[PDB]
Amino acid sequence: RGCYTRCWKVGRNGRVCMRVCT
Repeated sequence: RGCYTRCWKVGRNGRVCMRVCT
């Protein structure tokens, strides 16, 4: 168990960050 930070470029006007948990 645990969590980690994730990020990636999305669309064509900025990026997005997600917090995956596993």
